[PDB]
Amino acid sequence: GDHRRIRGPEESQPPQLYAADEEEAPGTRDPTRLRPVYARAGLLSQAKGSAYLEAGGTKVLCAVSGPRQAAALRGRLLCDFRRAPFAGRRRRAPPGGCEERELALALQEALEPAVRLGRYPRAQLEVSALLLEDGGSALAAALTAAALALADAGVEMYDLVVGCGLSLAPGPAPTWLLDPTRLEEERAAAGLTVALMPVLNQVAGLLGSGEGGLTESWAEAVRLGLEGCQRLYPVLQQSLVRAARRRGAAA
Amino acid sequence: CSLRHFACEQNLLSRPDGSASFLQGDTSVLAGVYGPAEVKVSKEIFNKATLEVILRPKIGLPGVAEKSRERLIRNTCEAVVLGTLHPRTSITVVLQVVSDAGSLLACCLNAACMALVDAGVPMRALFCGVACALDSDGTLVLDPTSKQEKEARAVLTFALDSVERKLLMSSTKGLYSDTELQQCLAAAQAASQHVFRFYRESLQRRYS
Amino acid sequence: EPLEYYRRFLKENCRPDGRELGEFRTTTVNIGSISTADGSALVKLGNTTVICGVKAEFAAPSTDAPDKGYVVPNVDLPPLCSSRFRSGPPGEEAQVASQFIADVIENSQIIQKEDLCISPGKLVWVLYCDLICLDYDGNILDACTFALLAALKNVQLPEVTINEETALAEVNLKKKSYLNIRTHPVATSFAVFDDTLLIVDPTGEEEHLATGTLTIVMDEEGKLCCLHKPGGSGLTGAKLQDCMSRAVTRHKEVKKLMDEVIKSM
Amino acid sequence: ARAARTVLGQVVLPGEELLLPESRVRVVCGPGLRRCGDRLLVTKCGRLRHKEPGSGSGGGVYWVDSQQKRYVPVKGDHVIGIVTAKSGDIFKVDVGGSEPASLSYLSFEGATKRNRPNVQVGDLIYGQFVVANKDMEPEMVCIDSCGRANGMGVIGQDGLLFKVTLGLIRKLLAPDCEIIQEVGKLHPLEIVFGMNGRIWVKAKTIQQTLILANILEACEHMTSDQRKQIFSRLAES
Amino acid sequence: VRYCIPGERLCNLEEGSPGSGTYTRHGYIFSSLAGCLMKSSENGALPVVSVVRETESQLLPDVGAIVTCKVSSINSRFAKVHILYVGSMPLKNSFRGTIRKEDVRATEKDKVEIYKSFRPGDIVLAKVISLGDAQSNYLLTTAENELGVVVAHSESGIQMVPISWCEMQCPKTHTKEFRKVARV
Amino acid sequence: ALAARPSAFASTLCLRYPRTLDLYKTFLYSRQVEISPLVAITPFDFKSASPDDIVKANQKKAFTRE
Amino acid sequence: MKETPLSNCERRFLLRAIEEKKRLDGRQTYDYRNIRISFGTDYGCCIVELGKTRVLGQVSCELVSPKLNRATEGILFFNLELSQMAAPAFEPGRQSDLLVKLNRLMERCLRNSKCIDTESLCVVAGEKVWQIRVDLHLLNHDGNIIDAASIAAIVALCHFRRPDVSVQGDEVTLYTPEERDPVPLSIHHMPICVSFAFFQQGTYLLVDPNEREERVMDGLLVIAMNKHREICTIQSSGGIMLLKDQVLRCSKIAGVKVAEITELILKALENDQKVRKEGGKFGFAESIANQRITAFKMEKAPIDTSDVEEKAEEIIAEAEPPSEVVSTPVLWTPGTAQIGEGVENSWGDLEDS
Amino acid sequence: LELLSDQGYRVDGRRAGELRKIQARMGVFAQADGSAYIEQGNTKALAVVYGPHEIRGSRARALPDRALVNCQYSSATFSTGERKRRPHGDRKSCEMGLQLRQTFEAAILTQLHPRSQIDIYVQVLQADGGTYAACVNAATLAVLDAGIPMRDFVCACSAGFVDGTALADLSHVEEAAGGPQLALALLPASGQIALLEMDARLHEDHLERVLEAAAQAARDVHTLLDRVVRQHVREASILLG
Repeated sequence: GDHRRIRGPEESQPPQLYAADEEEAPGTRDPTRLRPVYARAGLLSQAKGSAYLEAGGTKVLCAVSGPRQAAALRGRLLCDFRRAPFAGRRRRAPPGGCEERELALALQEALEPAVRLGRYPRAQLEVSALLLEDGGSALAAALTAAALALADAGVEMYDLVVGCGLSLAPGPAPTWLLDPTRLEEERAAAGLTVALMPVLNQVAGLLGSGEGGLTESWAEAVRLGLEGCQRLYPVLQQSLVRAARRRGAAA
Repeated sequence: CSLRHFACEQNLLSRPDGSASFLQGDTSVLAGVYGPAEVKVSKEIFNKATLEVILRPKIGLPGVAEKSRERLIRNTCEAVVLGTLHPRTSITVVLQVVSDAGSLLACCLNAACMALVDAGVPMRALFCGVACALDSDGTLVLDPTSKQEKEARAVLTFALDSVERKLLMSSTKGLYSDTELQQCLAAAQAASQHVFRFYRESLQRRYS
Repeated sequence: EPLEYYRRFLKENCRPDGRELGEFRTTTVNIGSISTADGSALVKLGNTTVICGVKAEFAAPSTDAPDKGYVVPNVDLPPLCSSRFRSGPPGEEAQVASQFIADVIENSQIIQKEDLCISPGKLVWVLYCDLICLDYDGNILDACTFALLAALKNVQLPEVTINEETALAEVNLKKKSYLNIRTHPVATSFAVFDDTLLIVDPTGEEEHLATGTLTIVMDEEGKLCCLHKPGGSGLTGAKLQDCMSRAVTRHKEVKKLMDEVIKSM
Repeated sequence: ARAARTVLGQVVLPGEELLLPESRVRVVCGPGLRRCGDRLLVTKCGRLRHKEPGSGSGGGVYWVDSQQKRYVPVKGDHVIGIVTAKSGDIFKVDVGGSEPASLSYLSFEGATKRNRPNVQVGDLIYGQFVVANKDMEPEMVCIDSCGRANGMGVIGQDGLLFKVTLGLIRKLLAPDCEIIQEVGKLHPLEIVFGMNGRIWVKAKTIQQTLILANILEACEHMTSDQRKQIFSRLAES
Repeated sequence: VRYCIPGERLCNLEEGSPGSGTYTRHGYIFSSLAGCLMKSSENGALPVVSVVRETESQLLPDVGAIVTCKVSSINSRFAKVHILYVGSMPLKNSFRGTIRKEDVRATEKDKVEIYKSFRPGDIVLAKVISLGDAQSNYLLTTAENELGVVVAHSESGIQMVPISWCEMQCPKTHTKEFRKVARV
Repeated sequence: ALAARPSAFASTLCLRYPRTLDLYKTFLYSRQVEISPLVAITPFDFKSASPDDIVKANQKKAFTRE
Repeated sequence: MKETPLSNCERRFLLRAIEEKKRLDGRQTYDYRNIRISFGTDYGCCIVELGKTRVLGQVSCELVSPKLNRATEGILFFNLELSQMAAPAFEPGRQSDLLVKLNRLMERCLRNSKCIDTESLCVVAGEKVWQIRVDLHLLNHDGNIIDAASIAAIVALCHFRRPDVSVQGDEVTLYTPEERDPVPLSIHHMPICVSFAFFQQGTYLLVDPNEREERVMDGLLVIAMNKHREICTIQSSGGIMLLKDQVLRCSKIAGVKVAEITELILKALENDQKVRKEGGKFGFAESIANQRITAFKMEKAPIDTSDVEEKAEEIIAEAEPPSEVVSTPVLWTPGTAQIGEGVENSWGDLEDS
Repeated sequence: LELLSDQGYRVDGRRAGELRKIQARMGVFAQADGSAYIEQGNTKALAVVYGPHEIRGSRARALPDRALVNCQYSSATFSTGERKRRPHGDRKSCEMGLQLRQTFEAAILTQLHPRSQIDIYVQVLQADGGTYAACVNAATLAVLDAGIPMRDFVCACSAGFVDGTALADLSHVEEAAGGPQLALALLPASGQIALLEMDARLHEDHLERVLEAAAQAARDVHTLLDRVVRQHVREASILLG
């Protein structure tokens, strides 16, 4: 198979497809609540800028490398999204995946509307994000963390990027929920993730697909996503304050 | 303990700068070296050269194991090659396995040493290859064969200098204690004195 | 400047880390945090952070000996842990860091593949242990090994029973067993300076300026598994005997670590 | 640890050490030797040789002589090279080393901004070096020290250029060498040697050029007397 | 004292002016970094408000800047270098450069042989003049009395000392060599 | 919008790694191991000609071209 | 790195020669460079030398399950490869437009000619059957790589010897050279390639050209034709524009030459079998020329293994024992413990809040 | 299975020395610098070329004496009965495109565009029978559409040999039967051959007859494509004025 790795069995069916325990029932909640979030900046020591984001069952680590050599008059922004194999129900192929490339592009088309590349001619920035655990809304964490990393690494941006997530209940009276989990996401019909700049009041990225076809549900999904991005901001406000207080006090 | 049949041939191929086939018993390895030549700008280093080592097996395609055994040979040649005399150039050593009968890494190191010497590369001291394989009881055997290698519980291979007989390279297979590690190191130090005599006798005869 | 500056601390006998040239960094671990994996453990070594995870699946036994369950290790070095790694296929350093662990797993005989089979010749368990480095400061092969050994002490498998007429596999997810571990191989790395100086627990800058490297792994009964010397200056029997005297204490320290963390549950 | 002046004409090996005569002397070590302390170290195989002309003075250089193919430029050697490019106002030429050399349009005899010489791409030139240190691409001029080209410049119109090892070139370029006289006794010839491992030959008949090309590469071996006369007689035909 | 995040309301356009690393919009002054709030009153009132981290891990070179470098290779008509320090501070990575045969002396003259000016292994002080092409990217210059090689290195590994404007001598073996000595 | 308290994995991932007698004895450095310069003038204070400056001021003052 | 360039004197020299119909190394137009074969010790291994080119061939078989469809045959891989040592230019991933035409030439010749009998290489159907896999390597490039590679593959395939099995009822069993004697293969015919080069727009041709003659030529014509009188492949390539009488002349030439080459190959294989059966010594070792300066022979040698016990004993005895400062583990909360200089506080809390 | 009845008729109803029906077109695309479209029998091909331009990448890979011809090959995933999707790494496309580059480096009079590239693309929409000759003819027509000078009008056709007779313009059913297939690339005015191919066994006495039948079938393709070119040029001459 692969000549750059250790070869094992040719085929391997995971025991979930043989799991004799039938799928359970998620439950119910209040759709006007947010999972408590803890944010830390400046984690890694050998990286120019890094951040680690954890909230509930989600574990994502983001690090930012500095500008390197090689729309010029402007600098590029390389991106790379990759998630840990030990995340989720099943294992994943190390070489890659179409899902990883789609989410990498959904990240790239969302963090460039914030930084001003008209200050780095002929240079380029590389951003790497890693998901240690998938326990809820993921794209609402790969955006917040990769923006926090950029802000702690001293690159010039117009504003931050704060993400959120939503999902649609499958009942006869569906209602959108805020910060869904895997028990509330694999049983859902549609999902929406928004990327809002809280001060400039401009939507940075949008993505959504599913079974909701009336153009009156998406207005609430969008505007509660905007309320989520305006309610997650203060924690990231005090996180960069503490990060800069410690970095400056370290001199 | 007794080293098995030894053989060597020099200047086989006409295209390279120096060629040397070294077969010890049934196993055999062929090697050739191109002298200091131009190097890609993206890999060049100032005040030093750059060493490239590639090994080709007979069955399959090289994988992680063969490059992991390429690192040892490159980091062994790096300690005996005076790169400072030739900066902004490249020296490459390639080893080819023709036949395998046991103790292949030692014969590859000896092939590399004889190919570098024939190719005319500045050297600080020559190096040798000796492999030990103690049996299930503790009876040491030097330069073993794959028949004895399959039953044996531990195989060790060492590379030794040609000046004060220190230790350069060490790759070990199997589990053991330190006492027989010391006794196989001493056996290797005793064994290299005949291989170095083969080097000296071969080069004294070559310039007759 | 480069060599002389460091030798000022060497002659001073206090390297810039603030260490006595014969002591290790601070070590701390956590186990049982990733709940989507069979077993996991986080190892911190004063930087040089490494995390491991174990997943168990089913696979067909090999054609030669149909009584063995595979175990496949892999070590990955993403371009975020350091700044010299570039994206693409895995590089030489991560591949060697994986072949070394595979060799340790084989020679050390820590596990026996005959303990993973359910019914001989049809299906066997397979363990996928993948290591991802979160920080590269030096002494990679020591913390990767400790992360793997710590992880293997937490993986637990469920009792599987196969029917006769149905002949399928019914997993009993309530009663979950443990794994049988025989030995405890712990590695130790030395960095040799120009021709005579040996230090313990080196750093990336020191490895950048050093002229060699040695690694030794010991069992719990004073038996050597592998003697990894990639090459360099050259050593003597006396120096190796000096290294193993320190390695015995290091092994006792590590074995006390594992013997204490597991009891605390 | 043996001593010099005792092991002359003896095959040595890398890593060996030898003692120069006692009162440190300023004799410079040659290609395959390096001076450490008050001793000499051997880095190349070969045979020790010592050359002091006629007197009890210095008068003397230590250099081993071996057999090899790869060439390293040495200042003051006659090297045949092949033009490769015409970039700018220079002439990049391939001599056989790690980097190509560099001519100039005015380096030829009587060359100016107007009467430039005709040099194409892929032509062989006879010329000498003036800078061959390991700090820059080697550079060669192609007329003379004074300025009168003594046979230098672009040579070769109806001959054959082949390649031999450095040993045969060293053997032929000797003041007590009878190879060329006897080889030219059979077939009249004219040769232009090159210290990079290249030779230009031109016999009368194409058959003779083939024979000289093949039989000159084998003259490093097959020692004279018991062997050379019979080989010459056999090839007479 | 208080720190910043790369956006917040700071001042009006009448109550001060934007400084370094800041931007303005809709009559307000907005932050663009995460450093510290410094307001240089200077003289004439209306301080030029700006935010500076004051811990530079990396900094992009500019059209005009003083940089400390390290030669990688030399050619008969140019000399590739490696930028090592941007003025004072250490640099985490290394860029590339090229010194053409017009920037050696402060006259842009003929002659000026490159070979004996910038021997490899030295450390030089130079100034950029441009953002360069894709072949040569920064186009550094040394056309000044204060620019040139500052700390050389001997043939056999000994720290060198300046001896003249054009000539250098070995201290150990008393060997003579040529450089381009810069003012201390 | 309430922020929360950390847990083990995070509080160990965020670790800052920053004479007291003698231990680890075998690993000390003492146990394991003429120059007449006649130096020239130490700097060259550039007190002398510095040709570039010469040629510039020379021609500007001279301003003759004959 | 690249290859030395070609001058404008060598082109002229080769072309005045070729016009005059005399070549450098003496051999006339319709000649081969003489051949020299050498056999390993384990079956299916040989070294052929055509002039100064070398190729190493080695056959090896292995037992797999036979895909889906074609349930009563076996598969036959091939993989040519070009070794960096063959010539300076060859580089692992920078010569990808010669490898393809070479692998193709080899595969079309060997697999479409139907000379190997892949019918009788089954054990069961739908179940395990033998999958052979030929392997050739180029060692030294001196022109005419494909003639040498073809002769090498032929000899390597005509010298292999499989394992052998017992099948009766519904039960398998696998033997070994001591339990049962290895078995030969079945080879219908022997397809052997021939190459021709054309010079100055087809006016002249030269049989078996080498690498210099290869850089002064327009295009190449290869004609693979097995024994008897049966052509099996042709592939014109390069820069050539050919006539129709010339193809026939070439076919005649290839017929004659393959006759002679098959004579040589058969004689060499017979002699080798006779040697192996007499009971003498064979192998790569007993092939090194002894009338030559670069060969030396030494029988075995106990070196002196009389002292190792004493040295090891004194070394173990003469060094400092492990020390005795034992460290203590600290417990924070089940799951995490720390050893080393430790941290001052129990854990951080409200450090910045 | 009968591939030649006693009366002499093939499976599809044509005799030994009979070609299929061709139906061409010139000037299919607008953005490109040339185009063509040919359907030889039941095989649908397509070709697009791009005129001499600046060398892409500018990695000093030019030839100071002539131009650089670069030809590719691709194939739709619905071109045969089974899907048989392939990645863009297969060695069949590279070798056929290498024979295409070989024949067009010999047919085109290339020593008139120093430091220039010629990009040739061929797309097969349905493959049934000889694909090589359909691609060669479609790219000859596309190159003519682009106005690139050439020595002659290169055309290719195949042949075979069954039961002592020589066929012409073999189909996939006849090709997948283990016979001595054979293909040329002919220049009609001189009779020269730019490329020659064959496979499977065949005695030497019938090579002259298979080659002659193939050359004759190529000369028969020449006239049919010549009338298409003449009608196109007369069309544009009529349009102009």
